[PDB]
Amino acid sequence: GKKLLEAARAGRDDEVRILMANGADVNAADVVGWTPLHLAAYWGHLEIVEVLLKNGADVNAYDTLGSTPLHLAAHFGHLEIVEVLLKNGADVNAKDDNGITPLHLAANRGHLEIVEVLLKYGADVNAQDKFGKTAFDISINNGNEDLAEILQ
Amino acid sequence: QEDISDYVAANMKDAISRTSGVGDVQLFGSQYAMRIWMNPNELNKFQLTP
Amino acid sequence: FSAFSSSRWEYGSPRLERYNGLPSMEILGQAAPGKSTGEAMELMEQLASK
Repeated sequence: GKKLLEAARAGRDDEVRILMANGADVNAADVVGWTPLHLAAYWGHLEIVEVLLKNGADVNAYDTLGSTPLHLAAHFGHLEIVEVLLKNGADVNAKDDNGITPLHLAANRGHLEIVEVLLKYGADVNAQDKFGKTAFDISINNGNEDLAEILQ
Repeated sequence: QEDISDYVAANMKDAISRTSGVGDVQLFGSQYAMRIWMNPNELNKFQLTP
Repeated sequence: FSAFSSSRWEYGSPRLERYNGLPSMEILGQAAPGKSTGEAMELMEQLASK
């Protein structure tokens, strides 16, 4: 039943396929509001996100604070799962209870690839968080000029 | 020489001093540390101090 | 507190081990029936070398 969580954690593709053939809840949430998509994107498990997407997985879900799997796949450098979640249809300007899009997360960590991808897929660069900061100010503070130029 | 010193200290000195028979180890160097070099000019520019 | 703070969910260890000043992970096992311990441990070394 709820083995999907512990399976997406360890990264078990065959077992995930088995349990989903048995009819396991794909959007099974945990005490923090995370789904197998959240975990597969936090631990970099591309096969499993592909599978779950083939079986009706909500890619714009949100935990108890407002973080979609895009936030996790962008704050870690999963350049492929980003593209997957985007193609399958994901809010690229989604916000959490703090007002943070995946742009800020990919910028703080200095991931240029994911920033370019999100901007290609329609990511608002003039966004603002609960303190009024955008990705340009993030790059300024972090002293990363490559991203600063890429944002122009 | 300072990078080699840092490696010797972090990765090797402890294991050696924690070895059978060893009673002391003197490192001929020093391990890394975040040095922050101050200039009084660039500080007075901003009316700052150490 | 909500005015100057942001919140997120992360994942982190509730217990951290270290062996001789270095981080570590402990692993426990038993040699299969009809097998010694030396050979089991030799296989563990072989597996670890990879």
